[PDB]
Amino acid sequence: MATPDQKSPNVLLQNLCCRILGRSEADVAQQFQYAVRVIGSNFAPTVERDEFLVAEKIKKELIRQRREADAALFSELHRKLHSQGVLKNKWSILYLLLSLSEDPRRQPSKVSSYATLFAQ
Amino acid sequence: MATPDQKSPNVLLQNLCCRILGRSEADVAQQFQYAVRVIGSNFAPTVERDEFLVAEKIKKELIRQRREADAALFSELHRKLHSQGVLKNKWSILYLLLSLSEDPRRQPSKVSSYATLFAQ
Amino acid sequence: SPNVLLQNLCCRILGRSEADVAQQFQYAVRVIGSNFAPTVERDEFLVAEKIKKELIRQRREADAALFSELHRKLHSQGVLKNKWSILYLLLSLSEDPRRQPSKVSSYATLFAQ
Amino acid sequence: QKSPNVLLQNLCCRILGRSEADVAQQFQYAVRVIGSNFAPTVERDEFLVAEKIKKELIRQRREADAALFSELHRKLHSQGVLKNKWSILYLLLSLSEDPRRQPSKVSSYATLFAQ
Amino acid sequence: PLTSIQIRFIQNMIQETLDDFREACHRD
Amino acid sequence: NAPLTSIQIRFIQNMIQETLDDFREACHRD
Amino acid sequence: NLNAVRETMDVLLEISRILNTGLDMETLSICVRLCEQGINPEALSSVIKELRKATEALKAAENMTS
Amino acid sequence: NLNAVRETMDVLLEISRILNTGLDMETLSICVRLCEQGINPEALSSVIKELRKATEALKAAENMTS
Repeated sequence: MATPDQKSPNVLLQNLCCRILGRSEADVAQQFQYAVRVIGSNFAPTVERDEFLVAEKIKKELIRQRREADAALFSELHRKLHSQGVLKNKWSILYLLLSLSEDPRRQPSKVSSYATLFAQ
Repeated sequence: MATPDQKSPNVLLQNLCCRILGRSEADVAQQFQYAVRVIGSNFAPTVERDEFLVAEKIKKELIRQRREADAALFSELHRKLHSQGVLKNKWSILYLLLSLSEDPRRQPSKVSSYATLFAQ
Repeated sequence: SPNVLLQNLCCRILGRSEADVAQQFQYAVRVIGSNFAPTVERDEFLVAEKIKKELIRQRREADAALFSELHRKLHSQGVLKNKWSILYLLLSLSEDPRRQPSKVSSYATLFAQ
Repeated sequence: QKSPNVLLQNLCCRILGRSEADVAQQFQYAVRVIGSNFAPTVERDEFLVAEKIKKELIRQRREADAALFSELHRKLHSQGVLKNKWSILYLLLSLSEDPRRQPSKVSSYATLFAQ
Repeated sequence: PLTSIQIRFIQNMIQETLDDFREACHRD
Repeated sequence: NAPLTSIQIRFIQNMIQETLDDFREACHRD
Repeated sequence: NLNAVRETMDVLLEISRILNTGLDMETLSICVRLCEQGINPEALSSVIKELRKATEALKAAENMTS
Repeated sequence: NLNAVRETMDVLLEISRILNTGLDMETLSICVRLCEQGINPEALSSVIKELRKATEALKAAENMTS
């Protein structure tokens, strides 16, 4: 059972934290613990585990965001990815990408510096 | 007339856990504690407490899964079970069976090894 | 005091002494102390209509008429200051006799010891 | 620029009329709530929040409060001082009280847990 | 067929009811 | 293309509103 | 006033019996007094459900210990 | 800008008064400044609700102890 020397979920989470925060692994220890807690929590099943349903939802969301060109590009890229057949869990990656999509028109609600107040 | 020593629900749950895990009762102590915590938690009343309504819901769900033959078989088995009258809580057993039904069409989302982190 | 009245009510309903209901009293105090969103309906007539509809849904038309009559009597008596709240509470605590009480599995008793 | 925590503490002390020492449990509760992850507000759009407030006020037959709210919103929009109008509108909607509904005098029963 | 005006009215009413329910759930 | 009568539109709207209110109330109670 | 209170309590007891609420005259009077004093009906409903669960647990414990 | 800020604070106070929010000029000004500075409206609303609940609990305790 071909398990690529997949560095432990802890190492992967640490690399992710370091990349997102732009800080060393030693500086994200509390964030690493938070990540471990979040990852260890039982999550409800994703809304859609069907590649075609996920593609249709992505297209509808892109059209609602007036990104019709991005919807067509997404459909073409999805067709190409499905034909490539390299990914084993296409539904999971598609669901993640759909969930992570951000509307460029809606100004990012800048996380107030105030969250740091409770850390002390 | 000494009604077979139907061990208390805690002992029955422990035996069930041991059977499901394939380990001795001593090896499932943490799982037994988790089970006790779950069982002591207040659960919402089941959506449907009518045997015939539950059978109809099961048939509809099977049809939604494109299992129309399985829906008919379920309705027939439910009719037979209701007529047999051996089970005292037909609605509860039907609700349990509905909760335990699995869709053969949905490719099992292979539980990431990471879920084991919270098991400890 | 309302607290003493609630304690006496708990003791009377449970049939146990005040000392034996301490955990339930604490739970009640915690529930009451939590900030609740405003109730969906603060109108006596809307609560009465909801209670009547709920009683009718259980095919208890006689009980629905009795409830409507009791509500009319309560409204005319004018003893209750918050008629809408009491009617909403009574509707919320109403149980359908046809819907089999979800018997709290004996398993909850295992941890009581 | 007083830190938001100090400003909130001063606001609580001013509104309740009690010393910091008498509000310690309430201060801790407030700090826990503010630091706790809260679900998104019902409306985070200034125009959507304003429309929802107008609809709710009209449905409750509170036309005077709806007119006052519309005037205050017009003034806020024209003044252009606030950067996040949606947040203020959401706060005001969340704090709105129906003037016709007699303030539910907190039953003395809440005092049982205070001790 | 529901007129465009009737269709728009029904759609607006359903949207309003669903927005009110979402707002109540969020506040709760 | 018989336009939905005002009464039919009101009925459908009320039905949808009632179902959504019942769902919101059930979720709130839960 | 006393006759009105008695009539209201009798009506409430009859309503509780017809609806199978399980409330007695004293419990119903306590609930009425609490509602008149301004208790939140959602909180009151949650309290009533919790009290009924507690009463059933206490009755089961009393039957198991006897 | 100062006149605009004053007008905004007055508008917010008037809205609170029409809505019976119970906010004073200082508290309303602080809330407005926090929202303009990017404070999450849910956090601010929760803080205001908690302060009002604490004031009501303190008034109930003072009335029960008197």
